[PDB]
Amino acid sequence: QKRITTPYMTKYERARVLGTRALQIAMCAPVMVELEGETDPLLIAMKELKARKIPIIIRRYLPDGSYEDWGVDELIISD
Amino acid sequence: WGDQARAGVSQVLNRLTFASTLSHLRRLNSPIGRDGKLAKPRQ
Amino acid sequence: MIYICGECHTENEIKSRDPIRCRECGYRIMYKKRTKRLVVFDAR
Amino acid sequence: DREVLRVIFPTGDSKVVLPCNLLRMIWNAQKIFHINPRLPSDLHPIKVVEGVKELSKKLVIVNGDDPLSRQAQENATLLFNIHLRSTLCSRRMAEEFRLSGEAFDWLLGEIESKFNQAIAHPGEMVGALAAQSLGEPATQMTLNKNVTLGVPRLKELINISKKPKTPSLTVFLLGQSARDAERA
Amino acid sequence: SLKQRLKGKEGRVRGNLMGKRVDFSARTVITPDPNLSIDQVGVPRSIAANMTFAEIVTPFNIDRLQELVRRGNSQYPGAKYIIRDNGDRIDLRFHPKPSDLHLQTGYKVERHMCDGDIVIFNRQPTLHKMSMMGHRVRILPWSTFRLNLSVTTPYNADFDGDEMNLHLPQSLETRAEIQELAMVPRMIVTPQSNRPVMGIVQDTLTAVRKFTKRDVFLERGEVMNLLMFLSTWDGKVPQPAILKPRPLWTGKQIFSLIIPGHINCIRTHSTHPDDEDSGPYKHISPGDTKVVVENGELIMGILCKKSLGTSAGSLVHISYLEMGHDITRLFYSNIQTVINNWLLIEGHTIGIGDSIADSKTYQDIQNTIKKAKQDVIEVIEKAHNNELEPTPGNTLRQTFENQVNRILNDARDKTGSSAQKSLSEYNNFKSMVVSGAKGSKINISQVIAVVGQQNVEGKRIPFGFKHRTLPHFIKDDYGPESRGFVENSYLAGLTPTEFFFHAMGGREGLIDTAVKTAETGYIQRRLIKSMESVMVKYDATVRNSINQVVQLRYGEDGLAGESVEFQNLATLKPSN
Amino acid sequence: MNAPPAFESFLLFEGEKKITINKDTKVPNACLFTINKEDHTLGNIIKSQLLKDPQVLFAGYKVPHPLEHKIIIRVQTTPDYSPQEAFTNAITDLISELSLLEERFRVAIKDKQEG
Amino acid sequence: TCPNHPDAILVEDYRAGDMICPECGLVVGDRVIDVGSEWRSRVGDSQNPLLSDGD
Amino acid sequence: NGLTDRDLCELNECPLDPGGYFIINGSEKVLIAQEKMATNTVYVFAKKD
Amino acid sequence: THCEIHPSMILGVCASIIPFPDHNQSPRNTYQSAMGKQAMGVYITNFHVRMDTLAHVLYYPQKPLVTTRSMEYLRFRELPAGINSIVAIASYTGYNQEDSVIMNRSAVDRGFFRSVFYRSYKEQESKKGFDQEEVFEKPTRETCQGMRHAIYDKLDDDGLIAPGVRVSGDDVIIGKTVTLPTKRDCSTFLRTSETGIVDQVMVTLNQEGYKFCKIRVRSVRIPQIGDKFASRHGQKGTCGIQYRQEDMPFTCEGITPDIIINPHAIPSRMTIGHLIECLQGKVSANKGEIGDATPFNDAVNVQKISNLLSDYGYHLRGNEVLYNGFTGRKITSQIFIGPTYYQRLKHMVDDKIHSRARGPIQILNRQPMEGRSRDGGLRFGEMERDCQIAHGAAQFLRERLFEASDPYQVHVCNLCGIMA
Amino acid sequence: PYANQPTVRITELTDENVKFIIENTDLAVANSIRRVFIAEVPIIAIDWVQIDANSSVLHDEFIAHRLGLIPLTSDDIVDKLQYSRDCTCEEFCPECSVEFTLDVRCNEDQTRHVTSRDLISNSPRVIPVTSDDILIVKLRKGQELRLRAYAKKGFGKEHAKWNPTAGVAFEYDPDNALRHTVYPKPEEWPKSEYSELDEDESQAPYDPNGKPERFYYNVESCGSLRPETIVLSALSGLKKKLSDLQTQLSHEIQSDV
Amino acid sequence: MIIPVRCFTCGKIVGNKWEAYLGLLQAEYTEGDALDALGLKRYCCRRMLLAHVDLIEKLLNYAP
Amino acid sequence: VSEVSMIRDIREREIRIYTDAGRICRPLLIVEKQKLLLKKRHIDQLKE
RNA sequence: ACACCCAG
Ligand SMILES: [Mg+2]
Ligand SMILES: [Zn+2]
Ligand SMILES: [Zn+2]
Ligand SMILES: [Zn+2]
Ligand SMILES: [Zn+2]
Repeated sequence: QKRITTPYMTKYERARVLGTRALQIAMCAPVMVELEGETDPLLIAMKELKARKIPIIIRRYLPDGSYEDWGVDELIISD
Repeated sequence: WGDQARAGVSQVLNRLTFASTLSHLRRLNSPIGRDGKLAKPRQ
Repeated sequence: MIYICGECHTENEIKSRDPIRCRECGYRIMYKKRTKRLVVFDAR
Repeated sequence: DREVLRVIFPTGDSKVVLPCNLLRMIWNAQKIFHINPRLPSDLHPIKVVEGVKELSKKLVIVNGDDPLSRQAQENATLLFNIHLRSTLCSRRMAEEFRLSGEAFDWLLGEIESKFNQAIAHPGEMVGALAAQSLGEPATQMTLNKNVTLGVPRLKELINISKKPKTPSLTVFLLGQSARDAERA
Repeated sequence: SLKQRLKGKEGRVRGNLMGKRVDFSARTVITPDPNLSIDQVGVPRSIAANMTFAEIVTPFNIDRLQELVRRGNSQYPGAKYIIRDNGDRIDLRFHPKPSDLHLQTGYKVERHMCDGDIVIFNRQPTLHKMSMMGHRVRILPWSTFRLNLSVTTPYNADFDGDEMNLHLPQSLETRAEIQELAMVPRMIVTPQSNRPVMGIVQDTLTAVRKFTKRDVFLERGEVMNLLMFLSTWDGKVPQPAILKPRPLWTGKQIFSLIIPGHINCIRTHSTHPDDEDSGPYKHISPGDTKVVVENGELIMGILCKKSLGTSAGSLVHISYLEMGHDITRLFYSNIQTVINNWLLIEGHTIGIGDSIADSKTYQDIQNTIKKAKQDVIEVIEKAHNNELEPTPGNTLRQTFENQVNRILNDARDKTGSSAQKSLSEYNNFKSMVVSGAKGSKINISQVIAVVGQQNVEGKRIPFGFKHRTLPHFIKDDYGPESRGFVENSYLAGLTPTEFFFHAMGGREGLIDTAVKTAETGYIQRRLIKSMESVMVKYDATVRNSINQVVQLRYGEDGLAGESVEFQNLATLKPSN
Repeated sequence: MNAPPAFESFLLFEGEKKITINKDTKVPNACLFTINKEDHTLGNIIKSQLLKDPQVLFAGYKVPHPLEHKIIIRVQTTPDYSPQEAFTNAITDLISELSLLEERFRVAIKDKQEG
Repeated sequence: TCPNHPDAILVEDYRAGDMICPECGLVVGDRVIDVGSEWRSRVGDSQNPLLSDGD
Repeated sequence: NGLTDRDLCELNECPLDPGGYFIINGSEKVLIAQEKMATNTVYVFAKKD
Repeated sequence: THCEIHPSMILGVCASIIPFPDHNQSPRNTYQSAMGKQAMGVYITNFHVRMDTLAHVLYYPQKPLVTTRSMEYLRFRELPAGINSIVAIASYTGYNQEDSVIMNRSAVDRGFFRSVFYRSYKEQESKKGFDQEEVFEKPTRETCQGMRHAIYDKLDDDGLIAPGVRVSGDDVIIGKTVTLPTKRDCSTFLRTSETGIVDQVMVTLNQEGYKFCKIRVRSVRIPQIGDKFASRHGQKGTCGIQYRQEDMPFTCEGITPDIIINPHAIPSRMTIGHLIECLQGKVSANKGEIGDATPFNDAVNVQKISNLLSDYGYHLRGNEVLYNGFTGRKITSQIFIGPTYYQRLKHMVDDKIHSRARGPIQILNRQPMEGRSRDGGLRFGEMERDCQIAHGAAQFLRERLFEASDPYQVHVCNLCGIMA
Repeated sequence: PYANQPTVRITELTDENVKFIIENTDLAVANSIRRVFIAEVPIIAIDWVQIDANSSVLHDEFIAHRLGLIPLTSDDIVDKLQYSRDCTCEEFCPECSVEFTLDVRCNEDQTRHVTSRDLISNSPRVIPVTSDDILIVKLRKGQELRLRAYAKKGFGKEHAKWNPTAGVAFEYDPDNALRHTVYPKPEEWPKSEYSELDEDESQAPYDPNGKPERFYYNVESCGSLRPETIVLSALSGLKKKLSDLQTQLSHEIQSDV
Repeated sequence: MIIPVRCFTCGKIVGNKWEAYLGLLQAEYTEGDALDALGLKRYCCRRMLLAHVDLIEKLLNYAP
Repeated sequence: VSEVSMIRDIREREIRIYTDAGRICRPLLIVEKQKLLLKKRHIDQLKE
């Protein structure tokens, strides 16, 4: 509640979330979406992002010090 | 040249092409510092 | 270990500790001969 | 709308920079819906007015219901809502563009999607982006009434040199001295 | 001392902390390769076999990484190291038995760089954002890096022995950053001036001017050879523009298949007459110069740098803003592949016959130079005797220099316009100027008619001797020949006095190139280290490092410069 | 250093395959014939012989990279004619053309040398 | 130095910049450090070795 | 000095070699002509500072 | 009072070899005079005796077909640098774009611009020292304690490699043992790549009186992709592609050009003298004498050379009808083709290619070393750190400047902030 | 069954070159025959050079380069020998290669020209074609060049030393009747030697329903195979490549059933 | 250094024609007719003999 | 000696004769009464 | 350290 930041997902949050998810899945994390034969963890993480199933909460830091906890499934995907 | 006065006067001869050897033997070098941004003696 | 003199082009048979010195003409430039193993050169 | 732009633009230079290309995505709506400009349309002019009013409320730059926030929101998207009301007016849509009801609904949705995609993303280092963009076209001018203009002018302008090289004024005449060479 | 270690360019702070030598980097000479995409880069086999990318072993790729380990560091592609879970590293050029070559989950295999790998490709004066762009690795066997021709403009790289660095990301997080932030398709449109920084250059731009002319027609076999290089092709041969006498396709039909989606754009050719926009043939073009693309199909118009180049609102800019980065990437490759392979048939060249003018043009040029010389002699005679009235604002000598320079510049412009008037449509100097690929209208004037007045330090050739430019002239000679005007052209050959004056303007251009670069590089450094910490925060207020508001919204509107275009306000110009 | 051996342009060692047929899903009855270790010498004649066939709709060849040694021939035929049969008929007509051309050349040598 | 085979001498791979033992291929220690000068000066002339070591 | 082309070839020295360079430690060293301001001459300059 | 002997005497040595210098833009003449000092050829006639540390010798140096009258005086006739090349200025398949050269592979296989690269490795033994002894001897793994990853088998018992033995990267050619204060091993090694055959091995007594040695390593540098080629008018470029003779375009009489350059390299530079040389070369090769390209010869203009070329069955403007090498179709435009003098420059792609995964680090900075000579790493300079900030990629910027350059850990107190 | 019927007419047949005309043929077939002349006709050239002693002023692997470019006659041998990579011997055998031995020592004061007559081959009918002669190296008194060389079988794709063709000229439609090339000023361009136009005329009129039909060849050999043997081996070589492609295609069609 | 065995452009044999070319020039022939008598019709072979310098004559003056 | 340069500055009434090393000279022909002093007898002697 | 030199 009381969220004032942009609901859209910026290009920099798309870079870090996909980077963190690809590193996690390569470390034998449970894949959250059914796969049709993908092996490269980047392509798996893209499939997780397009299916809105990435278990990552983005914490955005406002300048005054307060922070807002946004889950990736709650943001509009720019792609 | 002393014994800090001058430096880089004697060079190893650029023995790569006969045109390069002749060009190196007939070379003139100016004493203006290459860190000077002036352009009056370069034109 | 035989060397070719730079002036007279004669063998010298210099050992490991023998100073560089021609036995015939007295010259101090030596060239090693080509090795006995044969190297294949492609014609390309 | 017109009187505000007369204050903002005194020189009449109407070539401005705005995110959504209104004159082109209208042409997109004509071609994707196969709109015939000869036949009369079926688009209600009051539906245009309510559509533009709803679209203007749906594009937010300064978010908040505060009166200070609402004033900043109106001023931030002022020039875009000038262009949106001018291009999507009832007269031009009924005479020149001739968009239909379904084409107008697609156009309003696509403007909102394009404007929200053009918002500056938080976290972007615009300071380093600006000075790269302001120093890259500093390698494409020639150095030195004569006037300092180029790299020496740029070097002087960002140093704030207390003694210039060629200082100058541009004095304008107010009364009859402007129209007469004798009093000038 | 300690201070000398910490200050200046080679010190500890600027030379070892703000910038430092890195691993997993390669450098070699660049060569063109138009058969790649814009996001693809060619990498030599020895470079790819030397430096590795660490891949974490997972059950998804347990079999593939096991095969790469078994190949070893002797058969590309292969592996160089096995980083264990406990931190031990096993080199593969020294261990013959397979006791420790078995891979389990959690291991890291440093496999060689293969196809589809992501790298950062960088040109060494890194001026703007589009100089650290990310490419995809394609292995092509020779010793050079290969770039597509459309990425040469943002790098400012010619292929004359330029050499550029290739940085390879190591962790999977950095590969994803390069893939979603700094790839080639995502950096087509710069935020500097909201125009595509890329475009079509040189041979592809000159031939697409030839390919979209009205008179070009392709046979049946030529079309299906051209369509083989179309990546986004639907697979259906379009209906020919001519059916019954012989099946012929115009060049605009093939480019209509190249243009993606259903975009709309109206541009103008470089040779568009001014009166055509108000004449009777406004929407039908006699010179075929009004470029319009409607519903993704080229209808009329001849394409040039004003429609396919870096200009704002061009056909590439419309393609990026409508379709996306990936489709525009295919748009760049499909233009370059189809046009170049048609250019194998049409051909393009330049020669002496492209510089020769007929006898009427040479007589007209010589008459204008002789009249201009007589005009300058008249001015000097009117200025020697006290008969020249000084213009207000300047002395008599600067008034005389302004009058002489005005006559000589009008002489160059008149002889320039006379030379390009008598250029045929088959002339190849005109063929690469109206397309804007390389050269300009002043270059044709210098080749054919006259080199023109040549200036050093703004003014004309100074009196380096005692009141003489050269010993071959008389004292106090303010005529055109003595003070630097070159009445000859490059084709006719310069006289020895004019050759020496040409070596002066050429030298002065080179001195300006070296001095400006050393100054602008310091201007660039100072301009950005003052504001490198300025960042748009999450409340959309532009703030610096110490959290002080610089702007309440970025650019006073909150919109980034990538997705903004030049438009026209319709309620500012008309009267009440 | 990175110089490939000169014989990699026309040998197939352990691992490659001379010809592969891939069906094209864009249009019905189309095949993408991928031929390895060849060049424009065979790509040009096959494209031209397929073009003379009045019942073949599309026939074109490309080389993806001159530094590689792969050509790609795409053949699209009428729905009552297999593209693989079109390629076989194009090769067979070219062999019968060249064998007759060789026999007619050999006769003309004998006629020229005899007087 | 190698854990499994301490007796074997370590071969140096200056191109790859690490210490490798030649039996099991395990990389021991850390990255090799060049003892030469980094440039191509912040050091002085050496003491003359035949002259006695003074100051 | 003053040697024919045949005598120069017998000395394993190129006849086309122009000379003009010293040989120090086996490296060919050339003296570049340094340029100085001309001496003994009165000069007037225009220092705008 | 005085008269000039000839106006073409105002030029220097390297600027006197330019044919028709007055038809070129002045920056192009300056660029060629820089490159004329870098052209590869027989630099001296006693190169087989001299042992230089760098030495480039071209196989077939030809005198220019279009020469200047000062070339008889600079001895460019006797010791040329470059080969007359059939150059067609055509816009071919796309590999000559942006100042590049499409080069005939079958020409290169026949000796076109192929040159050797002589490199010398001096080394001397230092008998001085109160304890150290430095002796040429073949090293042994049992005694020496300073070896690294290389093969000590190509040496002889003296300590020198024999001539006629191939060498590669990280190879030993000097058996060099120095006694420890038993003996540690430091020796001279071949640089990265630099494969070749040892030409001759030379041992003397140097000026210091010590035993001296010099090995000249000879390698053939066939022209390949990336070799820098320049004409005599500042038209620098790199070899974009190597097509065989059947793939290059051919004249109707069967002449396939050795070099194809961009038509787009001409107009922004206005190297019209390059066009005149390429048209004078056709007249010189057909009529039979070496042409004249004196800088200020008023008796030689374009129209006179054009009229001479029309008497030999060619087009008077130098164009010819080239056929496409792939499909055999006529090229619709008519390509301007003729003999032009080209030079190969020492700037070669095998001397410049450099890569580094992980290597030696500095003694002071613990950062990768400087330059390919010691297997260094490329500098991620201030301008590059700057651009990654504008991209917004923070982890990649952290990976470059912290993880891939010099990662380190320190222990810090919490009361004070001093290293613990 | 849609193969056109080509006819051959030969105008000039000399020892060094052949001129022939091919009619009723596509452009691509005539172009493919032209590039087979350069790259797909096998001959015998020296490829494996082993130098025992070389005291000449020319280094060893420049002598090997000049030896490989020397053309060896293979008018009836190149068909008999198979490729060295497809043979059964471990390195080289007389059934798949020929051996050349060179042994020249200069003892006379005059300059000894090591020409191609000094290449002694064990095979009596594989000799240098000039046996003036092709110069290899000039020897001063006291300089010795002794080497042995092997010659393989290869074609022009691998190297230019295996190229029998020395300047094939391919020309079609010399009157520009098809407007495949467009002259800016047609009156300037000289008429081709095969042109059949009047002196006042300079360019044939446009032919709408025309295709390239008549081709002119000027195949010239540098030695090695004779002019007539080059074309006869080329049309067999292109037929062998097409027969090999047909065998592999029928194999893959049978595989995918 | 020495005359090439093959012409760079077309591949015609010019290695056997250098000695005959010097013999014709010594017998008071112009360079145009000397090249035409040797059978070089194309200008690519003509430039191979015309532009060649014989550096092997100067190389042989030094003792081996 | 021929390398000695003598310069007359008439507008200042100064005569400067320079003899020291470092001066840079080039040869020129001599023209008197609009005629070269290099007659044909010098070229024929130089041609042999 | 210095010279020379490549690219813009
Ligand atoms: Mg460049
Ligand atoms: Zn001796
Ligand atoms: Zn503490
Ligand atoms: Zn065998
Ligand atoms: Zn030739």
